[PDB]
Parts: sequence; C-alpha cells; structure tokens
Amino acid sequence: DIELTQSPAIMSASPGEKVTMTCSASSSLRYMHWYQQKSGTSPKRWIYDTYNLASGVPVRFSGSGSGTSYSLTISSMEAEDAATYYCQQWSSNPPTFGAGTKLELKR
Amino acid sequence: GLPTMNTPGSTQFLTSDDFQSPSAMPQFDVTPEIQIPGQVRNLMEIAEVDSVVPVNNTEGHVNSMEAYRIPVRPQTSSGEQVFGFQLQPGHDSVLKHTLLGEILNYYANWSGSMKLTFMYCGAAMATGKFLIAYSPPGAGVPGSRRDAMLGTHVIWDVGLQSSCVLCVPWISQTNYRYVTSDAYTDAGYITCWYQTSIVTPPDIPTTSTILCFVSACNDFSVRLLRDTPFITQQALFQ
Amino acid sequence: GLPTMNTPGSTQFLTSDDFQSPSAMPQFDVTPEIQIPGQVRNLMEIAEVDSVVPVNNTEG
Amino acid sequence: GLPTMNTPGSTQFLTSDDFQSPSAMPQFDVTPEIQIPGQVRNLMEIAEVDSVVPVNNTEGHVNSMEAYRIPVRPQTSSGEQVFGFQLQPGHDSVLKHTLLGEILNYYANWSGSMKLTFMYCGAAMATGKFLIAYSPPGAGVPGSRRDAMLGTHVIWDVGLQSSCVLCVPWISQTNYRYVTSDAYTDAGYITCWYQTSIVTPPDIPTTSTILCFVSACNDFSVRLLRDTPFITQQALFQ
Amino acid sequence: HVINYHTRSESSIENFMGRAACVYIAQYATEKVNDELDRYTNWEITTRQVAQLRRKLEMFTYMRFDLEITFVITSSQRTSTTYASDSPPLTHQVMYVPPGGPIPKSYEDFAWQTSTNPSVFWTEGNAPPRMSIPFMSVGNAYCNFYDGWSHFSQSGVYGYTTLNNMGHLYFRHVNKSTAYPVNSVARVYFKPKHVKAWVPRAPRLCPYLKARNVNFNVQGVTESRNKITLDRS
Amino acid sequence: HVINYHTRSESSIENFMGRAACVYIAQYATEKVNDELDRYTNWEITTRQVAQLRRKLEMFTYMRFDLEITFVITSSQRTSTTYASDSPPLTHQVMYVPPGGPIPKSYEDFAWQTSTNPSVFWTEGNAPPRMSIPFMSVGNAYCNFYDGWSHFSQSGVYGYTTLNNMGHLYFRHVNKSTAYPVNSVARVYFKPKHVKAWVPRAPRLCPYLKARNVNFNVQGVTESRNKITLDRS
Amino acid sequence: YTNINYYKDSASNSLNRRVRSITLGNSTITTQECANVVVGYGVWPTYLSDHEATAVDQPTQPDVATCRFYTLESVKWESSSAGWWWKFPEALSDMGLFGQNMQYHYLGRTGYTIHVQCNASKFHQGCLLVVCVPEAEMGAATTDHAFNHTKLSNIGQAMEFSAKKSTDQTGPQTAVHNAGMGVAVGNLTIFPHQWINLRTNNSATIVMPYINSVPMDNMYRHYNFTLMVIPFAKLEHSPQASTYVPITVTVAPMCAEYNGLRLAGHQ
Amino acid sequence: YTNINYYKDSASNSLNR
Repeated sequence: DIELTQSPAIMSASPGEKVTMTCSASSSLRYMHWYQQKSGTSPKRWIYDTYNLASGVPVRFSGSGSGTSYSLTISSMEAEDAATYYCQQWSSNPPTFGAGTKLELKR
Repeated sequence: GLPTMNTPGSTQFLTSDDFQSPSAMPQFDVTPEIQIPGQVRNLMEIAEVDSVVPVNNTEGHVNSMEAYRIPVRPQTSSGEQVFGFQLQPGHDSVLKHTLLGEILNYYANWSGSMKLTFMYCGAAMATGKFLIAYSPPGAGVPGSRRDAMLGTHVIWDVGLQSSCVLCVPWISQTNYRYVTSDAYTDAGYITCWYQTSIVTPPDIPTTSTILCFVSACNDFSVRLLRDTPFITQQALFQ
Repeated sequence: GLPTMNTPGSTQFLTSDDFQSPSAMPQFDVTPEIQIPGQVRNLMEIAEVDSVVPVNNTEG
Repeated sequence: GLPTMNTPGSTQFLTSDDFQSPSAMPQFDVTPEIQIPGQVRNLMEIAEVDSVVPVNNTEGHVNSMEAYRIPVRPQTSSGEQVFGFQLQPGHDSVLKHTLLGEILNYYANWSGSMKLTFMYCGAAMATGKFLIAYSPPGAGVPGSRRDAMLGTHVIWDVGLQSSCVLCVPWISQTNYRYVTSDAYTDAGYITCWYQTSIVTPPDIPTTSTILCFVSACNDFSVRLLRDTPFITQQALFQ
Repeated sequence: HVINYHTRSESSIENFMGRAACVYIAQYATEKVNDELDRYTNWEITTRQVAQLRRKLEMFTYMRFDLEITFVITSSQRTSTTYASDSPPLTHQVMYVPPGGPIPKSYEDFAWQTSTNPSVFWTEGNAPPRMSIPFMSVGNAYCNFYDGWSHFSQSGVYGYTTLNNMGHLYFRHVNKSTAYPVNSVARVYFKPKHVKAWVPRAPRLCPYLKARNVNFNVQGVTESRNKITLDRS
Repeated sequence: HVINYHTRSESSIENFMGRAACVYIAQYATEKVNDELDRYTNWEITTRQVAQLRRKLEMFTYMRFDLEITFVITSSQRTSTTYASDSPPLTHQVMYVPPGGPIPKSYEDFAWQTSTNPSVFWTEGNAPPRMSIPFMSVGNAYCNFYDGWSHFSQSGVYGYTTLNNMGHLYFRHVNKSTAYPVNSVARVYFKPKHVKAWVPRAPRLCPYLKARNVNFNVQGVTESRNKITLDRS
Repeated sequence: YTNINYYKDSASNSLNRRVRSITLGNSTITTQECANVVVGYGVWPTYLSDHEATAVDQPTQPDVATCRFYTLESVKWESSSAGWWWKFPEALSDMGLFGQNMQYHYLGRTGYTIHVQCNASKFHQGCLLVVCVPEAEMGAATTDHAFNHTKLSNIGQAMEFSAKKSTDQTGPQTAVHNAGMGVAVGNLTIFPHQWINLRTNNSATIVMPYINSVPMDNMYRHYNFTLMVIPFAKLEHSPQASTYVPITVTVAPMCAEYNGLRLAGHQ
Repeated sequence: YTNINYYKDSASNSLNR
C-alpha cells in the first residue's frame, strides 16, 4: 500500500525451458505494456495491449493477464531472451510501474 | 425523381422494429445445419416441464437442500396443516425461482391453469391421506380443514399412489393476470391438510419428506414481454 | 438506389394526418372482445335522445 | 408526394454494399472484347496448380535456390527422417509463401483436402524407398518410423516412379479450419522417413535433391474474405 | 366449455430473442487525454459483457442466429476553459476486422485505408448506421457452453472462450483534428434474427462476475419467509 | 460418402475484387498556407498508389472492370488564435478532366465553369457522392503489366505507365472564403465491378517502392526456421 | 406485410414472422420391473449419416468389443451425503477396448445408456435424482483463479459435491444447491432425468444420444455430458437396519464411431 | 433481389451476382 511490481525478483533458466513472467498491480487496468530493457541500453517495446506484437520481437513470445495480474510467457528460452523486462499502465494517477525482471541463461 | 414526402417517425431507432439492412459480408457460404437433438421452438415448452418447489424456505434453509423437504410426521389430533402458500407465480417467494417462475418474469401477463405434482419420499410401509385444496381469492384465506374443504380439493393416499396431480383451475374475472401481482388480480391460496394421519409399523423413522413440483398445462400463455428484475449490474463485465 | 425527390410538407407533424407507424410491441395477442350491450357508432345517436331543457333559468 | 419514412442505416457508406449509381459519362461506346486466351473465373483455379514448397528453409538458405533442395543421401541405419513440417497453410512458414498460401491469406477460413506432389531429381541409376506419412492432430507428433506408420501413409519407390502424389485427407471436427491457426482447429503433421535406403552404383554423387509441390484438390473452398498481413506501407507511393 | 384462445405468439423464440440489446459501450475521443478515453478504441466481439442479453442466450446451449448491428454514436464536448469554435460535422468510422487480419497499430495507420475489411462511415445527425452479418462460425452451432479444454493434453484454457473468434470492431474519428477536444461514445446494439435454439438450459440464479467464465458466488435458492404454513381466517 | 457442400461463391472474381478500396487521399485547404495543403489540389487517376488494391489487381495481367467512385470528404479547422465564427456549410467540387482537356491553371479559373467536364457538387453533412465510370480504354483490356517501351526505337519510358491515360481529378472548395482557414481531406474509393480478368499472375512477394515501376529490393523467399525435421514424441 | 426483398442475401432479410433385461454384447442387466426407460431428448442413439461426416477417413465400428455394459465403481450413500458427478467419456477412458480405441483415434462419436442401481428395504426411505447434463461448464471455487483438470474429473472416480461451500484454490465450486453451475438445483429437471424413490423405484435407466454442435469431436479434451446423482430426500433408517446402502453405476456405449487413426495419445 | 434497373447505362448497374 501502495506499490506495484513484478512478483518474482531474480530468475534463471537454461536455453530451452519455459520463462513465464508475472506482474502484480496495485489497481486494475485493461491494457498492459511489456518491455525488453537490456543493461546499459535504452528499453524497447515487447508486448502491448497485453498480447499484441512488437517491431522485432519473435513469434514465440506470448502474453496475457487481465485485472491486477499480468503474464508474459516465453515459449522456449533462446540466446536472445535474457533481458530485464518491466511493465507499465497509462494513468490517471499512475501506480507507478514496477522494477524489472533480471534473468540469466543457466549453464 | 419520384416525389416523396417524409412522414413523422423517420431517422429514429426504435429497438423493436422489423426492417431489412445491407449485409456486411455478402455471398457467405454458411455451414450446413445438422440434426442436433432436442430442438425447442417456444418458451412455453420449457415451462411445461416440472421443477421442484422450495416450499420449506424458512430461514436459513434456503442455503441447503432442506428447502425442498416439506416434513410430515405422525400426529396427535388430525386436521392440522402441512404447508401453504399463495398462488402468485413470478411474485411469491416460494415458486418465483422455479422454472415456471423464471419464465413469467420475462413477461408482464400470464393466464392458464397450473399443475402441481407431489411425491411422497417416505418409507414403503407407511400409510396416510392428505387434503390438498385450492381456494378462489374471494374472502379470505382458510384457517381450518373444515374451511378448506368447500373449495377445489382432492384426497391423496400415500399407501395407494406416491404421486398426486392437482390441476389448479383458472378462475378469474379477467382474461389475464398480472405477474407482478397487485390487489385487483388476485389468484388465491394453496393449502394442504392432514386428512387422517401418518401411520407406520415399528422401526421406521418418524419425520418424512414430500417433494412438490410446479408446471404449466396446455392452456398456459404469457404476454407483454419485458426484462427480468433479477439480474443487476452497473459496469461492463471484464 | 431509386431517385426520389422531397415535396414540400416533409418532416412536419400535422395533428390530423392519417399515416402508419412502426409498432412498439409486435405480435401482441389481444384479448377477445365480448358482446358488451349498447354499442354506439356515431355521435348523433347520443344527440337523438331527449334531455330536459332548463327553461326557467332565471337566477338563482 | 408519396409518404416515405427513413429506416436507420441511411446516409451511411458501407464499403461492401451493392447499389447502383448515376454514370458520369453516359452513352459510352466501349471497345469490343477479343478472345484473350486463358481466362480465369475463380480464385481457386489459381490455387489448384502446383508450386514448389521451400521446405529446406533453415537460415540462410532462403536467400538462394537451396531453399527448395531437400537433401537425401545413402544412410548407415534405416528409418531416419528426411524432412517434416506442420500442416498449417497460410500460417506455417514453410508453405505460407507458396501459391496456395498467398490465396488463403486473403481469407479467414479454409476447408478441403490438400495434395502434395514430389519429384526426385537424382541420378537415373539410384534406387530407394521413402515413407511419406500424414498424421491426424490428436496427441502428439511422431518421433519414429514405427510411430508414423499407424497414420495415413504411402510408400514411394524412386526406381519405379519419379513423382508421388499424397492426397492429405480432410479429418476435422469442424466444417472449416481457421487460416491463422489457433489451438482449437489443429490440422496435424506431415513427415517423411527412409523406408530402406538410397542405393547407387559407383561414380555417382552422394547427395541428391527432392522437390515438393503443394496444390488443392476439388473439395477445396475458402470463406470470410479479409486483407493480407503481408504488405505494409505508411505513406502513399510516389 | 370455454373455447379458447390466446395464441402463444410472443412466447416464440424469435419474439423473445429479437430485441435490439446493447452489448458494449465503446468510448473514444479526439485529443488523447489518457488510456482509456484515447482516440482509436477497439472491442473484440463477444455477447457476454451485458448481463441482460447474456442470460437470454444462456437458457439454450446451441444457437444459430443471424445478427443485426446498430450503433448509437453520440458525442459530448470535453471540459476546458473556452468552448466557442465553429466546427465541421464529425465523421465516424467503424471497421470490422475478421479473425486473423491485420489490425491498425495506431491512429492514422493505413489499415483504415484497406481494401477488404468492411467499414461504415457516418456523419453525426443522420439515422443510425445499421448493418447485418451472417452466421459466422466454423462448427454448425454457437456453443454458449463448452465443457472442455483448448489443448488435447487437458490444459491451457477452460471454458467457452476457445470457441469465440467473431473478430474485432475498431472505432475512430475520420476528421483530422478539432479545435477543442470531443469525447465520443459508440453503443453496439445486437439483434439476433433467424434464430434456431436447440438444447434448453436451466436459467442462471446468481449474477455473473467475469466475461470469460461461469465463476460465481454461492447464493440461496430463493428468498425466505416467516413460517411454512400461512394462517388467517 | 460424405456428400458435399461449400460452394465457391466468395472465391469468385467479383466477390474478391468488389470492395470499396481507397486509392488516394487528396488534401487541400481554404487559406493557402504552403504547397502542399494549398487550395485546388489534383490527382491523375492511377490505381497503383495504395498497396492493398495494387496487389489484388497484379495477380492478373489483363483486367476489364468498370468502376464505382466514392468520396469521403471531411474537413478539420486549422489551428489559430480564435475559432469563434458562424459559417455557412461548405460546398465541395470534384471535376473530372478527360485525357487531353484543358486544366484549371489556378483557383477561380473558368475551367470550373466549363460545359463538358463532369463535376460533382456536394455540401458537407449528406451522404457521400458516388458516381460510376465505364471501361475507359483504347485497347481491349487494362494492361497491368506492359513489358516494352514507349518509342519504336526502344527508348524513352519502360513500364506500364505508357498505357495509363485515365485522366485527372480536381478538387476545390466552391465557397469564396471562410473567416478562419479550414483544411479538407478527400478520400477516393474505387470499387471495380463487372470484372473480367484474363491471365493469372504469381503474387508479389517484396513490397513496392514507387508508383510507376516494378523496382524492388531482394528478399528471401520465406521466413526461416530452426531445423528441417521437426521432432518430439 | 408486402413481403418484398430488396437485397440478395438471406442474412439481410427481416425477421421470420420381472424379466425385461437388456443384452448388450456379452453382458446383461436385470431388470426393470416393467417400469420405464427414459430415452434422451426423444432420440435414439444412431450412427453418422452422409449429410454429416465432414471427415473422409472410413469409420471404425467394433459393435461388440466396445458396446457392452461397463460396471463402474460403487459409492456409499449416507445421511450427510451431498451428491456425486461423473464426467463422460472420461469415466470410461480406461475400461476395456473402449478406452483403447480412444487413444488411437482423433475423433469419436458415441451415445450411452446409464443404469444407476441402488437397492434398499421397505424400511429405508429416501429419494435420488439421476440427471444427465450436457455441457456443464462448472465454476471454479476460488474465482479469478484457474483450476485443474483432475478436479473436474479423475479417470472414472466419482467426484462428490458438498453440503457447505468449497473454499478450494484449484477446484470447482461444489455447493450442491448450486449444482456447480451457479443454477438452482431444483431446476435441473430439464435434462434427461429419472428419480429413484426407495419405496417404489429401485433403479433408473437413461439412454442419451450424441448431443454436440459438431458431428464428430475429440473425446480427450471435451466432456460431452456429466451424470449427477443428487439425493433430495436423505437416507434414513433405524439403527438396527442395514447401514451400508451402496450405489452402483453401470454404463454402456452405444453406436460408437472413430476416425483419424494415428499413434497413441494424448499429448 | 428485385433486380430492377433505374438507369440507362450498363456501367451504372449493380454487381453481377
């Protein structure tokens, strides 16, 4: 009361497994944005309107989540799926947005 | 061109009109229908099948299965009452949420004869009779077996048959009766009294159970379609 | 579509016109009429029965 | 004039309506048509002719002619897989940009049997057999020649014939399947396994080439016209 | 006897179902203030947002109705300091996107200048824009209730939402800009015609909670009363 | 057997081609701010500006369609200091100039008061102005693709642009002046009807670059994947 | 009522204004005392015709190996017992050569016959309701939370209701007066049903056809119908009587067809 | 499907369906 962030903090997955993200919100929304913010470089857009698309994101990225809970699921982790992903919601008293999900390819 | 003239009532959107429209996707090849069983063509075909009435709805029995469980027992003096309710389907809170009641609430008028069916779910060795009586509205409500014998009644033995059908006849001054019942279009009272007793041999439990179903007869009809006062919402579901 | 043209006198509400209208409640099953006695079909049938005249109407 | 009345839906521009219009230039003397050969009257007549499928589309072979060049070779143990793809025309990135695939993408539903034709472009002295198998969706995908022999299959010798036709039969619960393929309307898996080997006399190169064409049968039909998700532009071309 | 009367014409399927029921209230603007009430809103077609029509359909298991879609598009002027501005009439566009087609990724995209997706243009002041769509399905009936899963492994998604791919509906203002912002409201009115309804279903008791599942709270079967046996002389 | 069904009515030529596809978005104003968005704009008729309809036609080599032209003309008020001004309704004119005729050299020229060039007058607020033109050609079919030159010496102009003389289309505001400037937008919606299409053509892979030639960039034939043989149990 | 049609489409128009045994296979149930056999929505289970059958593969009809009486488990009727439900064809998924044909075939169309048998004495009292509900999309216990496929139906296990409500995090709402569908349990008498009144009935026999929107459907991800046995009048006896009163369900597939032969499922 | 023709030209007709 009142902070909103993604629920698991630091993840780790080998190339080939399932990467399912989970965002928690302080208030409900309808559309949810998802990003791919690498270290040192500017963030990009990954998934907007909770599922849709991006410019350079591949076909394996999937996403959903309505209400105060969101979920952007990677179908199979590859060598280019290791980024800190944050969520957002335009407002009208912003919540505000979360922190980011650091994750490392396991070996 | 052809000289026309615009009657009042143009460029209006009545929600219950019957007009044609230009199709959005033309030359559509629809899928061929198959013989799906059990097709229904009228709303009264739903209302002509039985549905057990929650007569024992005294609180808090409506949150359990004991709402359908009209109790009888061996008596001490006869003539006592078993149950009783008003004949107001769609408004009285006994037969409002049954299958007949949820269909009249989409309407504002009903007419025809109702059919009440009973089912004594007791032991196979017990015996007794009842006096199921319908009374016309008039004045007033009967308070005795001697009073509720002058109206329409039947006599139902549970040693002979287990199910009794009571066709409640349509007696009214008007051709239709209002569903949201007011004082002008009254309908009357259904009561059920002990005719003799409940007699049983030893080693049988005392308290038994009667189920009661409500249906519609063939002369049932409804009019003046409306929306139900049961569902409520404010914002759109998400 | 068909070329039409709007004569003057359109989108007006004359209170004594004779036009059809879309029904609000369709497929209504009206109640059957009964033989109520004494039906009147004209206003002159009321005016052809007697009524005693107040001739001595000097006040009060 | 004639009393008319304006139904809702007037002075609107639906882009798929069917109305007449006043002509801009009347009494026009059009040029007489001649007998130009090869007139097409339906979009399925384009989709019923073959087009070689880019099966070997592993990167970066799609920028060359090696995308159509399914390789076979003499084996060490039999039963191995040659190729394999999903049966999702219009969505799977193998048979999406073929001639059948570019026509379904103007639509949102398809139905009917597809026809796969092969063509072994090897030496005239080599001999071998294959097991081209279609498998219904169910569960799951076969991972052996022993597993992908229970479904629909044929056996194709390359010493007898050079071209084999595999009519993929239409097995589904629905009458149509969605082009943009979701999980509900699955279609299955096409695989091709070594039946015996590739056997060759000396002084012949080892690695050979199989072409694969996709077409449509007579019971093919499409529905629900839409615009293709292939072309994109923002400003008008100049 | 008495001879009798009172034909069941209004108890029919088409007279009970054919009434223009509002299904969704779309909201958009001209100047983007926030999201929502941004310009360019959208709505995937489902008939299970408004509880009035949803309960009518959910007394039958399988339906085969055609449709008649009508929009009641009114606009209000947004609160600001001044309001005095002459303005041309507002033109509205309602584009229907079939399942799988390309979507407008933003305003002024060229998906509104497409050649296949049907669109209805309409200026403010005329009769409401009414159009009809046929029976859009891939099976042979509209499954109101589908008791199963989406994947063959019995996983993923439970409910009827797998068998619902009716498309989308995109609303925007055609005009480029106004001098002062205007918030518009578009109301979609479905009217099911040529109805065939197969398996009858018992009607819903407790009110709905979400627009994608049949999750509910426990409610008693009826209202209560004082005693079982009524009494007076 | 099974007996069967599913007639190919929507796979026809006219059902695939007959959809009102936008071909050009004309832009003009009342007060001339610059060029463009000057009053009095124009557009020579070609169907190869919008990539949506252009790809549909370019699956056939020769076409013989009639046409149905519809305009969606909306206007926005230009940004300035004030906006409060009562104004009469705007009247728009769309003049069609046949190949070779005299053009309006400026605004208020007497080519808008001609006697032969057809023009469509339309005030803002009514239904869109729809008109039809017949098969305008001098050959016997519309050459979508012409592999040759314009001069007999094999010189000058390569491409289909030699066989494209459909004329022009001139847009202006009829009204003399407004108190505050108004920028208008006219969208031309072609609808090919009575279509005969002769030689089928393989569909375009890589997206277009210019509106007068078939110049392109090299693209791979399809998207890639990981391995050729898919595998799981 | 001029009844003219301006447009060319149909969807653009206006509105339209003892000894009676059953010997199935090598199996015989016995009996009904000349009582009654409830059949479906008045429709006997039949095969697929040719107006239907969108599939092109030839159907597999074993007619003896799969269409005999399969006796399910036995459940215990008590006084504080709320109800049970079995979801089909998940309850028959492991029995005999019927459950073996399901693994090798993509589509499957079948009807059933349900024989719920529960005997007692003349000194027992109680009443059961045996109802066959098509497409019973059940509601989750904890709302806004997805729930497991082994809480809806295990393989042939009788999932049971509850007298109170359910506060589970991964199962369905098993309040028996809401019947798991948010509907009043007294109004489940639309579906093909039969009562078991312990003073006169002793059995119930329901014959259900194939009720689905598609002619043939995959039977490993779709529950066609569920079978609910709910006691409305509870079982009561003296403490000297026999206290164990069981309920056995015996079910048999009728006119089963299959299509799409491939390897074993159900991934 | 009344199929009446108001105008005198062939190019002013409806679609051929």
